[PDB]
Amino acid sequence: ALYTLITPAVLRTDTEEQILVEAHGDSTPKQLDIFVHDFPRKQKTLFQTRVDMNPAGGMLVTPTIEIPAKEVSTDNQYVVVQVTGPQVRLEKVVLLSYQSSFLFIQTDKGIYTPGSPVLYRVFSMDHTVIVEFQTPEGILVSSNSVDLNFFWPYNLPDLVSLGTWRIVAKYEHSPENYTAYFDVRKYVLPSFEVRLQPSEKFFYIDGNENFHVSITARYLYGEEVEGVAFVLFGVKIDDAKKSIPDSLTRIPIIDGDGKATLKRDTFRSRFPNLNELVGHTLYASVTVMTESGSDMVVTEQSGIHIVASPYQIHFTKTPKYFKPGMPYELTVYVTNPDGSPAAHVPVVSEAFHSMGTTLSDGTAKLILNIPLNAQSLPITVRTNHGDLPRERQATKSMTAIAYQTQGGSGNYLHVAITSTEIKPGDNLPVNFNVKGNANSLKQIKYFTYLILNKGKIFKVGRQPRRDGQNLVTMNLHITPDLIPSFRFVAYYQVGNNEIVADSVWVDVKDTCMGTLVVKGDNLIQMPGAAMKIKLEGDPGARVGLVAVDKAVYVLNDKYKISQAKIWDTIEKSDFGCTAGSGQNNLGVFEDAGLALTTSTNLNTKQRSAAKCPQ
Amino acid sequence: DLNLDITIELPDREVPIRYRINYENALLARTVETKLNQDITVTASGDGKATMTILTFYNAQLVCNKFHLNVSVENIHLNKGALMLKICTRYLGEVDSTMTIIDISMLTGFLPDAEDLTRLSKGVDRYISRYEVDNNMAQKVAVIIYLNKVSHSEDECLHFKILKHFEVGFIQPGSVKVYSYYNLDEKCTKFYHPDKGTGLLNKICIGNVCRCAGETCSSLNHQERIDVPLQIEKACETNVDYVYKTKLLRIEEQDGNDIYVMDVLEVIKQGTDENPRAKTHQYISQRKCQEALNLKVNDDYLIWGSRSDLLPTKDKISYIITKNTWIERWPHEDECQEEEFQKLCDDFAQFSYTLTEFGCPT
Amino acid sequence: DGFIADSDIISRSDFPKSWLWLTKDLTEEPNSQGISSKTMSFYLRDSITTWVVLAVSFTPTKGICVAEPYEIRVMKVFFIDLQMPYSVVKNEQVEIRAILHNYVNEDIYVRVELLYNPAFCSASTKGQRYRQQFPIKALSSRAVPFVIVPLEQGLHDVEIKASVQEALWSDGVRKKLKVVPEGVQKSIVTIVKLDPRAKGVGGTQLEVIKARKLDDRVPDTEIETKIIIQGDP
Amino acid sequence: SCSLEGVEIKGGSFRLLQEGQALEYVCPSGFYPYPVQTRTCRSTGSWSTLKTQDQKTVRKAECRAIHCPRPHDFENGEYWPRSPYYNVSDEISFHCYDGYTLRGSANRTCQVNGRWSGQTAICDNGAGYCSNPGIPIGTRKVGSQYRLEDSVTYHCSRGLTLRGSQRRTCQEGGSWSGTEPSCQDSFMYDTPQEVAEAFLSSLTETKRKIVLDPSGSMNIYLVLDGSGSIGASDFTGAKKCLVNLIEKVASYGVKPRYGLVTYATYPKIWVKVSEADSSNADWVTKQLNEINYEDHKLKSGTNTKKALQAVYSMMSWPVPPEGWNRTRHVIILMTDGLHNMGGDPITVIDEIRDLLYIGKDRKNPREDYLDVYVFGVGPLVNQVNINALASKKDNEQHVFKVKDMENLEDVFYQMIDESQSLSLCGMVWEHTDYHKQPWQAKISVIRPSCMGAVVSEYFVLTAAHCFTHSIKVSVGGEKRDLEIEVVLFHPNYNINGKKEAGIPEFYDYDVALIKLKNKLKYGQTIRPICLPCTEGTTRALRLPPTTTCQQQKEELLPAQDIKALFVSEEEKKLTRKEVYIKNGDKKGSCERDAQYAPGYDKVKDISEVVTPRFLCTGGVSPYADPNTCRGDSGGPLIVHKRSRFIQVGVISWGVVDVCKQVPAHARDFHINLFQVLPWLKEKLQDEDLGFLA
Ligand SMILES: *[C@@H]1O[C@H](CO)[C@@H](O[C@@H]2O[C@H](CO)[C@@H](O)[C@H](O)[C@H]2NC(C)=O)[C@H](O)[C@H]1NC(C)=O
Ligand SMILES: *C1O[C@H](CO)[C@@H](O)[C@H](O)[C@H]1NC(C)=O
Ligand SMILES: *[C@@H]1O[C@H](CO)[C@@H](O)[C@H](O)[C@H]1NC(C)=O
Ligand SMILES: *[C@@H]1O[C@H](CO)[C@@H](O)[C@H](O)[C@H]1NC(C)=O
Ligand SMILES: [K+]
Ligand SMILES: [Mg+2]
Ligand SMILES: [Mg+2]
Repeated sequence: ALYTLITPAVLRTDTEEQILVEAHGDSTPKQLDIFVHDFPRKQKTLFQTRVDMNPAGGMLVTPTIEIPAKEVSTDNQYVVVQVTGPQVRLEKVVLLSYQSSFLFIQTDKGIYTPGSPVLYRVFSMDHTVIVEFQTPEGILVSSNSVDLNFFWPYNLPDLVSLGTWRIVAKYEHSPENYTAYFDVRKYVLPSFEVRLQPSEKFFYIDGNENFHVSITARYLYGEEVEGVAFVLFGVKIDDAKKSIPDSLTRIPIIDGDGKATLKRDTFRSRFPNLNELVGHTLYASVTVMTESGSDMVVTEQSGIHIVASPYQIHFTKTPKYFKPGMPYELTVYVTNPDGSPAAHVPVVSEAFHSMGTTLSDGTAKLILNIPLNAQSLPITVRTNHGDLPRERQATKSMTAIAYQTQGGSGNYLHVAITSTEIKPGDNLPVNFNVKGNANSLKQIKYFTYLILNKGKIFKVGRQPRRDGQNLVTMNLHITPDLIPSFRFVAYYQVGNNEIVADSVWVDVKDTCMGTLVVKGDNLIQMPGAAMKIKLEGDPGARVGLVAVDKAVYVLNDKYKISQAKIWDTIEKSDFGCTAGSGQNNLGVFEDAGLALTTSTNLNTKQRSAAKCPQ
Repeated sequence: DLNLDITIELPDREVPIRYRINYENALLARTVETKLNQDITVTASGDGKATMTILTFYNAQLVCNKFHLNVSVENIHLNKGALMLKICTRYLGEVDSTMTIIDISMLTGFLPDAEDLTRLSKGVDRYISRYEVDNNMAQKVAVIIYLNKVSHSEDECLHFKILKHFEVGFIQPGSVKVYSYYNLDEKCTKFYHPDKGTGLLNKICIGNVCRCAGETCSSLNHQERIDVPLQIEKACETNVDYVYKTKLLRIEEQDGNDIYVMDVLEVIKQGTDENPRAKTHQYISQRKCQEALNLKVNDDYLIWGSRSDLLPTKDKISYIITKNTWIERWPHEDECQEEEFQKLCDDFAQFSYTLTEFGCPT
Repeated sequence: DGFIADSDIISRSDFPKSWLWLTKDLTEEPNSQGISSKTMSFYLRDSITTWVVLAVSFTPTKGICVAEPYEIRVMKVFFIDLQMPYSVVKNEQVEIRAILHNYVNEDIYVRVELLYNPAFCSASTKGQRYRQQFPIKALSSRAVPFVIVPLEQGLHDVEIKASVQEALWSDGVRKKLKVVPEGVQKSIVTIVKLDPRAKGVGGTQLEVIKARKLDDRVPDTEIETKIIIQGDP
Repeated sequence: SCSLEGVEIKGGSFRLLQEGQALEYVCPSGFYPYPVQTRTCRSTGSWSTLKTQDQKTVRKAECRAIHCPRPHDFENGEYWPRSPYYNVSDEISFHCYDGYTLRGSANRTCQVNGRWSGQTAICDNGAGYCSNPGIPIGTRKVGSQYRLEDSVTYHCSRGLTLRGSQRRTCQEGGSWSGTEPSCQDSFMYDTPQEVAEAFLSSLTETKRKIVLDPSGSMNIYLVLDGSGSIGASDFTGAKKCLVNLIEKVASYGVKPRYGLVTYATYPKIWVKVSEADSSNADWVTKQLNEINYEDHKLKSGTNTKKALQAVYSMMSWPVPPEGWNRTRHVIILMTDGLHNMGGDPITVIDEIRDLLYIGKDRKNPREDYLDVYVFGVGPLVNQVNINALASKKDNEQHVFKVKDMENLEDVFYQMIDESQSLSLCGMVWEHTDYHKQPWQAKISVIRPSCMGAVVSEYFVLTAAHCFTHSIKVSVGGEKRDLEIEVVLFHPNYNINGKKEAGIPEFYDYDVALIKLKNKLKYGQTIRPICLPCTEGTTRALRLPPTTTCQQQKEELLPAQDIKALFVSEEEKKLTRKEVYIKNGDKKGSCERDAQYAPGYDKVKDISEVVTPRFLCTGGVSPYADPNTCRGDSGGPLIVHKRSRFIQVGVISWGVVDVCKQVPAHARDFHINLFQVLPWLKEKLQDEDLGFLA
């Protein structure tokens, strides 16, 4: 009686896409045909299979579809996913993406001299591809289809444009891409490195404190540098740097160490008007010369935010909708001004008399009890750090809105995860909680749930519900497949007519999904020495290697590949746009990155773009 | 749509280069390179448009840009072989240059006088980094003086003694650099040396081609008798290209070099130059070697040398005098009657006779 | 005399900014915990520095893994450190400032020599290397200036060698000096618009670019012409 | 003459030559005299001072270890291992970075002539207009761009000399101008095999043919340094070489016109291309046999330029003759490169290139019309100078320096042998594996592996202890295993002869002949090896038809330590192993190690198990010898002489089974074929081998 089709709200070409087809209130076995056609003309059948839906399977099927990029090329593209069978005809138009997976470029260095080869690899998270080089002026100078097994070095000419070059890797027809950068400069490697340590990671916009940078200068072979440093402070306003000329200071570097100081008085004389500072950063340019004058290194301490508080409160990890008469889980996210998580910070919502202290991931979950009658929910949170005056505490407000029930039924679903700092290997209790009409609720026999990861449906399941149980608990085993995060979407249906849905966004500890370690003896070596290292990793791993002079990083360290860049890039591409729940049943699917259609014509609205709004 | 056929014909190769430019590859710039400067013929057929840029790179005839700098070094008396180093500098901008640096390297084997350096390091406007002292010498071969500023209106001068730490065969020039915090771009450097007005190593340039002239001087060979077999062997080393008897016609000067103009009187051993007697030969030396070479106009010389020492002088034969060059005074015809030169003359005649008649021995 | 024989001093010369750009396959049998190891042998290059070995792996089910950097620290107790300028100009005298490091906790007497290279005018000659001898205190450094005039355009080795009296310690360094022609590098820029429809005959456009007018040019210096074609959108 | 005070060399010896006006240092194998090998007597009664290449004076001569050049750089790849210096027999291997492809030899071995085996390893991404020229080991390259008209320059570490091209330019045709450079040290030299192959391959096109224009012509100019520096012995050796070269050239059926010039202070022209007889090989050969070293005794300087001007004068014309632009010119120059009169000879080369219009028209460079080959002769060769005169052509060699004159002669002996039929005994042309040992036979007998040598179309010689339809024999490295007809054991053989004396195996007369059922077909991989006291071996050693058996024995097996070799199979690969036969003062101690062999513990006097039939190798004196494996038993013990391979023994038994850290008593024993000649002569009487006695 109720037939439903759920897909990702965006489908990728050339990759396994699970979809979910269900029959509720129907225990008759069926052969279902699954089609995918190009939209709107349906010129061709992009994909086709057939599935068996039977009682033994909960009258639920999860066919995998796959859309070949080569069948649907040429310039937003859509496809229509169609399910047909006895008494069954569902159809859904879905946005297509040409980004079949996530690509990442590794180059051998971040900086090159004229007349030298740029060596690069392209990695894909799931194993074709176009690679392009552009000059600093933005001119395309190389364009090649590459096999992900063999890459062609780009040989820089001797008469070559200086500045920041780009390598771009993309699937053909994809407006998305991965861009990496490298500098081309006339440089020689310095013989030593300069490390900078600010007195604080921030600078109070209206504070009284001075600011210091401690300088450590060490030769790359490990010994201390003696010399002199010239330090100039300034404020970076967007792109332009406005220096504080009277802050220019010359200080001795003795036994590798020195300390430069910006006096508050000097700062104020130059920047008396607080308005000019809001949103901007302090920087310190540090130029170190060895005592003999044989060598010099120029680096900069940047990104010292000029702020009124050491913390920031964010609500980006908490749902903007609540269920009246059910406890609302408020996830508070506190960061430092640079956006790293702030651990061990007390927070409080005074109006609710709720307190918590953030964990290593910077989050604290507070439970707010919500009266049955509330339709709007103003919330204000502030830090409550014992060492700060109230004026330095960070604060932030939001308003959550009540989930609108289908037809005013008053039926709700709330999925609760109490666990924190979740890591692969963990066993996570998931609570299904229902609220509403007694006669409606007795009709509930099961919850359907989907685990969404990196834009896909990763797993679908059924959770039984014995009548009487307004609380039903399930164990979820966390595997490396759920890194860097996942969504838990769930719903029940009543009377083959009403769908009630919820979802939660669950962060997972970011690590490699597998394992890779380089082990050595850690002894100091002589030039030309015989080395042995062990590479430890997963069976069948293909390992790309490189050895880089640490001196290279002294000149440039901004562009290197890393795991955090990998996970961050993936998160920025999430098809779901919110931290959970929704304005109504359809809102829950849409906001989580799912499309829904039903035999009763309950349909999620068309999605604008693959990219979640700013 | 866009559909361009491009043909490039270069003289440096028979097979022209051909591109098609269409919508699909329009963004891609195509480059061709030639090391010549010759006519280029380009053809374009079809629908689209393109921009062709021809870049010709070359070196054109054209540092101490933002500072003036004078350096001199002098002898002084200490009662030692002490020297006095003097440095004057001024900034060429419109205000004083902040955080200026005077960067000094010592002559080989010299170190700063410790008392003078300490005297210099005083003042609320300067800084000189830490140095140990031994035997009244600051243990720094490179000495940096940091100034809070240098004047743009008037020269700022300083001086200090440098003392001999150790001896060497030859003393390399020292140098002084000046730059400042906001002008670390500045290439401003002068050399100094107790025996050279400008601290420059001796070289000899013909246009843009320079040769190292050596810091050591060659000297006229003198021998009261010639061991003829031995002399023959020396003349017959594979690196000895020619052996001549010459007369010195003139001594000319230019760019601190002596040009000894030689007429080749006799080819004793024929070298690479096929007709040396036809053209006059310039033998070039630094004036530092004047005294030691002690050549006299109208005197005759035995000269042999290496082909390596030929200079790229157009329309004259010129050699650099080097340690491979053998020069010896050849007594005049009338001198051959004095008992002073009698037997030496016999030796020269026998040397000449053996070589011209029989050649080298091996 | 009390010093290491020159021929017994093998100069360091291999100073790459990056190397070991290779790929290995974890072909070996997983241990009890699913982990397969691979022992890998190689030799270090010549730099006295810290190397960072970076590994990035991929397996079909585990996606991409970037490993933590592994540092290799390289050192000698006595060595030459030679910072070279990016380039120098032909015929212009310049000073090269080597640093000698004594990381031995005792006073030493050393010999340092600059090798002869016909491409330079220096204190060294074909017959005689420029040699100095001087003390260095325990655990200290000493600047050792060398004055040279580059006589030839291109890349030419500077080589310095040093040893300690009545001890085994020695080091040599050979590094490339980049020598550019005199004068200044200029570019003559000629822009030609290809547009056969508007400029051609029968849809064909023929352009002849004549040899460029130069010869304010330094004699015998190289010339390079780049012909760049860019289609218009 | 010169006093011998303080001439001695640490670690070696010296020998005076040319009656005391020159001395030669002698160093143990694996070593070389530093800084020079030969000194000359000065006028002052003092020996020429010891000078390094940098012309830096050395105070003491000493025998130093041979090392192959260290890599100074290797682009787009890694090599293993990295050492301060590389010892003889050391191996180095190369590996490319990702995205680059390896050309040349991935694995290279350091050889006793100071050279690395194989071809330069290059890691190339094939992006250039031209390929990546590479970095021969020991050189440094400047220039990493490989576009049309780009150049790269090479240099060697001062102390060594650059052979080949110091600069190479990428040409329109896709190749690099000039020829690949290498680094030459004082002790380095070309093997005679390498030179024969390089020269003949350069001169001909491949059987082989000399190539000329349609209706074409060829001029060969033989130019021989007869100055004082050369010496009478090398001069006469150089003559013989030229005589043999004339024969070789004649085999190709072309009729070159010859020029024949010897020179010292002045050139003496013996044959001019303009003479009627100049294309007459027997005439030219006759004149060549006329030349006397005394002819330049009086005026004995070295004016190489003037010699070359005599070649130029033979090429020049009074307008140019019909078909002048059609003739191909080959200059064969033999000199020590120590010219001392007339200046730089290279200027004549340029004049000749001008005359022949070579390298003037880029549309027709005409480089094919001139080849200059230079062979270093004399006691002291100046490499830079001989290289300067020699043609520089891509993938060809035009300049050669061998160890000594005997080796130079071997070059030309091998060339003459190259033409002849396959039945020519003990002859190998070094172009596989059986290509390198075509005499080698594998013998398999099946019972509920030995080696042998082919000695004729019917016969394979092996060891008798290998035996007792069972016996299969394979050659040429073929799956095909041949049927035998009968095995003839030496009649005096008896392995159980001394059984009752407590000696279980007695190896005396341990030789057997296998007669095949069918005749062998000789080919690239199947050839016979020379036997002692035959016509073939008299001819292999270049001796007269009057040479006696005793004279062969004195030549092949002197009472000394004798360099020899055997062939071992290591992993389906044949490989040559260098050993020393202890036939002199070490013979006794080599033999006595027999009493440590298994089974021989009861032996009281080693003459009971080591007889006069045995030759002995192995052990550590004079050098550490490799040992035979069980598989190698029955195989040939070979002496390599005048470019030929002569079997002197059959591998019989060893003291220690070492199939390293091998013990000093590990000797191998072989049956001396000179000791079983009557059986050999008798059994092989009908094989056309031509035995003496
Ligand atoms: C060639 O032989 C020498 C030994 O004469 C090897 O010497 C190495 O380097 C020095 C000795 O000069 C030692 O400190 C090393 O320990 C030696 N090698 C070892 C044992 O690791 C030299 O390595 C050899 N070259 C090779 C084998 O490639
Ligand atoms: C530099 O020039 C000034 C003149 O402007 C002169 O007086 C002074 O002596 C010079 N300084 C030196 C050579 O040290
Ligand atoms: C790659 O993606 C971004 C989108 O703005 C940008 O760098 C650029 O437009 C793209 N590059 C391509 C598609 O070549
Ligand atoms: C190089 O040597 C190794 C063994 O050390 C061998 O496995 C490899 O096949 C060799 N490469 C060749 C012979 O090309
Ligand atoms: K700074
Ligand atoms: Mg995470
Ligand atoms: Mg001679």
